[PDB]
Amino acid sequence: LKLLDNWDSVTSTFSKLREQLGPVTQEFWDNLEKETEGLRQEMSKDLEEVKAKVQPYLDDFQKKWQEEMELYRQKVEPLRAELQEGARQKLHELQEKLSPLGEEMRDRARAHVDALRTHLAPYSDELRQRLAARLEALKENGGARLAEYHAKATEHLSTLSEKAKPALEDLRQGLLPVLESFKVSFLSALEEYTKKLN
Amino acid sequence: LKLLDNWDSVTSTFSKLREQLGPVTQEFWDNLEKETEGLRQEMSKDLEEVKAKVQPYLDDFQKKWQEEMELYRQKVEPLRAELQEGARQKLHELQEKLSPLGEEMRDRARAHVDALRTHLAPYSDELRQRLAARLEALKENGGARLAEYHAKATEHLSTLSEKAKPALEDLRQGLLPVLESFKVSFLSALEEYTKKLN
Ligand SMILES: CCCCCCCC/C=C\CCCCCCCC(=O)OC[C@H](COP(=O)(O)OCC[N+](C)(C)C)OC(=O)CCCCCCC/C=C\CCCCCCCC
Ligand SMILES: CCCCCCCC/C=C\CCCCCCCC(=O)OC[C@H](COP(=O)(O)OCC[N+](C)(C)C)OC(=O)CCCCCCC/C=C\CCCCCCCC
Ligand SMILES: CCCCCCCC/C=C\CCCCCCCC(=O)OC[C@H](COP(=O)(O)OCC[N+](C)(C)C)OC(=O)CCCCCCC/C=C\CCCCCCCC
Ligand SMILES: CCCCCCCC/C=C\CCCCCCCC(=O)OC[C@H](COP(=O)(O)OCC[N+](C)(C)C)OC(=O)CCCCCCC/C=C\CCCCCCCC
Ligand SMILES: CCCCCCCC/C=C\CCCCCCCC(=O)OC[C@H](COP(=O)(O)OCC[N+](C)(C)C)OC(=O)CCCCCCC/C=C\CCCCCCCC
Ligand SMILES: CCCCCCCC/C=C\CCCCCCCC(=O)OC[C@H](COP(=O)(O)OCC[N+](C)(C)C)OC(=O)CCCCCCC/C=C\CCCCCCCC
Ligand SMILES: CCCCCCCC/C=C\CCCCCCCC(=O)OC[C@H](COP(=O)(O)OCC[N+](C)(C)C)OC(=O)CCCCCCC/C=C\CCCCCCCC
Ligand SMILES: CCCCCCCC/C=C\CCCCCCCC(=O)OC[C@H](COP(=O)(O)OCC[N+](C)(C)C)OC(=O)CCCCCCC/C=C\CCCCCCCC
Ligand SMILES: CCCCCCCC/C=C\CCCCCCCC(=O)OC[C@H](COP(=O)(O)OCC[N+](C)(C)C)OC(=O)CCCCCCC/C=C\CCCCCCCC
Ligand SMILES: CCCCCCCC/C=C\CCCCCCCC(=O)OC[C@H](COP(=O)(O)OC[C@H](N)C(=O)O)OC(=O)CCCCCCC/C=C\CCCCCCCC
Ligand SMILES: CCCCCCCC/C=C\CCCCCCCC(=O)OC[C@H](COP(=O)(O)OC[C@H](N)C(=O)O)OC(=O)CCCCCCC/C=C\CCCCCCCC
Repeated sequence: LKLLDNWDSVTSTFSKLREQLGPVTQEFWDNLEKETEGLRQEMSKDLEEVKAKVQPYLDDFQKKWQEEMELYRQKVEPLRAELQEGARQKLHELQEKLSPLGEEMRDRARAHVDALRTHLAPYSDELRQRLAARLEALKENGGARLAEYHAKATEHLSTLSEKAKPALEDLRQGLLPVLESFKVSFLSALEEYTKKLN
Repeated sequence: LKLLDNWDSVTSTFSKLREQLGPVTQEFWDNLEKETEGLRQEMSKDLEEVKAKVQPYLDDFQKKWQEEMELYRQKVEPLRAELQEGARQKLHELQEKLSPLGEEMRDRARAHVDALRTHLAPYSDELRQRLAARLEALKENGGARLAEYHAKATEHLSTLSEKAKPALEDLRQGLLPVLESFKVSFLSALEEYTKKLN
């Protein structure tokens, strides 16, 4: 009944709060209408003064922008022309290097790679010998390792049998009384929770 | 009470592990003997070849580095002067723009700033007129609201205390027997818990 009892107190509070909400909304709206009224009168200024002023305000910037664009247009031509001349010369000068020095670089790269290719020829072959040498060792040693690993695995399993059979059996035999004790304790606990919490 | 039994079986499994460790380490060391020597057989011809691999490779690389470095002096060096001259030209080009157009842009800024002096400044003063009215409304409406908030505070405090008295009274009234009831359940719970967790 505690929940329903306190529920009444909440409901009565809500009732009186709702009774207050009326005057509150009335006063709030009444005052809001005043604030909005001031803003309504302000509208004939904040929006109207700026509407009349928006003409010369935008006009000033607009005309200046026109001049700025005109000035930019009168300069964009010679500027682009100079940049064009500069680019032409600078790029032509660059091409004067990208061609001969470029080809020379390619020719040098030929010898660079050719020497590398020539060096890598016996290198790769000797690397094959290295691989074969390592492979032989790793194969012979690997075969021994596999055999050893197998023996180890066998013995590991042999000793694991002691855990799979004796240890497991012994543990299971010890778990049985544990489960029995657990079941009792669980039953007791279940009853406790049902007696005091239900 | 079967902790000793459980530990006993675990001790035996540890003993079996020790029984393994003996031969296992012995053969593992014999394995390592093959692995170390095997790796040494691979590493001997490896390191001995490294001398006859890194040296000639470094030689070829040094020659390549020397060639590349020479090419830098036959490319990067002259191009540095060309790029520097090109930069000097571009700088001149830029200076012949940053100066005249700079003064132009600076004058444009003056035109905009002076405009703002007749745009923002006066508008700010006109804004003061609006702010005066806005703040006036906020002061008037706020003053009325302040009184309303005060009255609402009393109307809220009266209702709060109106509920507080019977609420606290009933709460304490119900808390008394509820606490006693809780004591009974708490006691009976703990008393039985001690019997279960004995
Ligand atoms: C149907 C539904 C029913 C629901 C239940 C209804 C019944 C509820 C039952 C009781 C209600 C009252 C509970 C108790 C209120 C205690 C108020 C209080 O005054 O208690 C103060 C004490 C700390 O005393 P002191 O400082 O003087 O100690 C030191 C003093 N000297 C310095 C001498 C060192 O503290 C405490 O008792 C409380 C423990 C410490 C609190 C530390 C401050 C925690 C603040 C916020 C926690 C926010 C958690 C959630 C965050 C969400 C984030 C998203
Ligand atoms: C439909 C249902 C809607 C919801 C209904 C909710 C009903 C809630 C009913 C009851 C409130 C329950 C929660 C009460 C929480 C505590 C309130 C309080 O009583 O905390 C007072 C403390 C006094 O501190 P002390 O130093 O004396 O002791 C310090 C002691 N120690 C060590 C342990 C910190 O305050 C402090 O500790 C430090 C902070 C003090 C701040 C004071 C600020 C005063 C000015 C402006 C704040 C206005 C906030 C208005 C919030 C809305 C109100 C309607
Ligand atoms: C010192 C203390 C003294 C006493 C103070 C008392 C203050 C009382 C004030 C308000 C009482 C509120 C009572 C609410 C009762 C429960 C209403 C309700 O139905 O709870 C459940 C609903 C629906 O579930 P949910 O959405 O919560 O969860 C959705 C979870 N999902 C995401 C799964 C689906 O909740 C909803 O519908 C969403 C509800 C959102 C409510 C927002 C806050 C409304 C309060 C005021 C509105 C503004 C008033 C002023 C306006 C000024 C304008 C200029
Ligand atoms: C709080 C801290 C961050 C503040 C960030 C903002 C700071 C600046 C102040 C305000 C900026 C507000 C920006 C967001 C505006 C609302 C955007 C929106 O998404 O709103 C959605 C809602 C709900 O509908 P929806 O989501 O589907 O919106 C699209 C469909 N739709 C037509 C029917 C609304 O929209 C609605 O509820 C109804 C919307 C009706 C809008 C009427 C606009 C009339 C235009 C001018 C009126 C006269 C102005 C005179 C000068 C006044 C100067 C102060
Ligand atoms: C200490 C070792 C046990 C000692 C007692 C038992 C000894 C038993 C006999 C010999 C011991 C052998 C130990 C090594 C066994 C390696 C087995 C193995 O095959 O290895 C490789 C596998 C690889 O994956 P896969 O088998 O799926 O094959 C691939 C499957 N395909 C195709 C999806 C992706 O490994 C895996 O699988 C996942 C392996 C995850 C192992 C987690 C071990 C966590 C143990 C301790 C953590 C904390 C260490 C630090 C403690 C500090 C205390 C102060
Ligand atoms: C001392 C100790 C012992 C020795 C240790 C070192 C041993 C080294 C032995 C071998 C290392 C081999 C490394 C490379 C392996 C992959 C070889 C390969 O199969 O490569 C194929 C590419 C195919 O190109 P593609 O024109 O047919 O495809 C054109 C595709 N589409 C249509 C976009 C443009 O061959 C190409 O790209 C080449 C043409 C493109 C070149 C791009 C720039 C390369 C930068 C510098 C030159 C480096 C030269 C030396 C090798 C550097 C390898 C990073
Ligand atoms: C023996 C050792 C000799 C070393 C010689 C070094 C200097 C070599 C000079 C010239 C010849 C070698 C040039 C090597 C670099 C360019 C290689 C190249 O031809 O690449 C071509 C690719 C083409 O891509 P795509 O757009 O056609 O396809 C995009 C879409 N997809 C992925 C799927 C294809 O990429 C591109 O063309 C974009 C290339 C952008 C420029 C890259 C320049 C890289 C060169 C040096 C950078 C070094 C940085 C060092 C930082 C650490 C310093 C301590
Ligand atoms: C690709 C190959 C290109 C080769 C040619 C490259 C040419 C350009 C290379 C370098 C030019 C300088 C780059 C910046 C170096 C900053 C160094 C530094 O350590 O500077 C610290 C100052 C500390 O100032 P403070 O107030 O503590 O002390 C009072 C002022 N003090 C420092 C000088 C006593 O830092 C400050 O002053 C912060 C304010 C700095 C204002 C600088 C205004 C310069 C004039 C116009 C602005 C231009 C902006 C361009 C933006 C990028 C456009 C693409
Ligand atoms: C409908 C409701 C109407 C108004 C009801 C007012 C009474 C409310 C009644 C009970 C409590 C309401 C809820 C109060 C919540 C308090 C939370 C709090 O915990 O507050 C204290 C903590 C202290 O933090 P601290 O000491 O570690 O740091 C201090 C940093 N430092 C020095 C800037 C001082 O504040 C902080 O944590 C950081 C934030 C501190 C904010 C302080 C704001 C002070 C502003 C005005 C004070 C007005 C006092 C008179 C009010 C009369 C109302 C009628
Ligand atoms: C960590 C990664 C950094 C990446 C940087 C990328 C941009 C590099 C920019 C320009 C090119 C490099 C320009 C390097 C200019 C170096 C100028 C210079 O004096 O550097 C001095 C440092 C000294 O290091 P220390 O550790 O000895 O001392 C540090 C000192 N105490 C401190 O307070 O830090 O050593 C160094 O900084 C580097 C020493 C290099 C030695 C070999 C120099 C060899 C010279 C040329 C190389 C030719 C290669 C040709 C072949 C190319 C491939 C084909
Ligand atoms: C009347 C009860 C009726 C039944 C009730 C059943 C439900 C009970 C549920 C809750 C009630 C208890 C609620 C207890 C709440 C405890 C809250 C608490 O104290 O938090 C702090 C403690 C602090 O421990 P400590 O001081 O050791 O650690 C300090 C820390 N190292 C440091 O640097 O300062 O944290 C710890 O102690 C954690 C480690 C503890 C180690 C020792 C743990 C010791 C545990 C048992 C002791 C041995 C029992 C042997 C068997 C007895 C029965 C046969």
